[PDB]
Amino acid sequence: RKLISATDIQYSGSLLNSLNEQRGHGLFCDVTVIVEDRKFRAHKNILSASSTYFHQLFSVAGQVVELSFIRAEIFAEILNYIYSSKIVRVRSDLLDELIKSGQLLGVKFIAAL
Repeated sequence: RKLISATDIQYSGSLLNSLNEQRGHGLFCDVTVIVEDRKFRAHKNILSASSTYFHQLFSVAGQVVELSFIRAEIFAEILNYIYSSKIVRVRSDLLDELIKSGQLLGVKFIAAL
């Protein structure tokens, strides 16, 4: 007779922090993204969910992907967003580059800054 519903407002945040902690260790990371002279380990499921570019890319098999036209430190910030919902203390002189990286990768919130 009785139907029960409940919503955990803390969940999606805790989950993202845990996913970011994993990423720091490379745990469960199933792709490496090479950007200039840097390699970033990440999770395909998260990248696919959050980037229209990666969503397209990860329909093809492959464990290493290479990005052109984005500087490593800018990609580092895009990934920090993907793994947190936030951009934190970005120099204003980098913002145009960050926006452009969001545009290229199809990360809507970043492209809209």
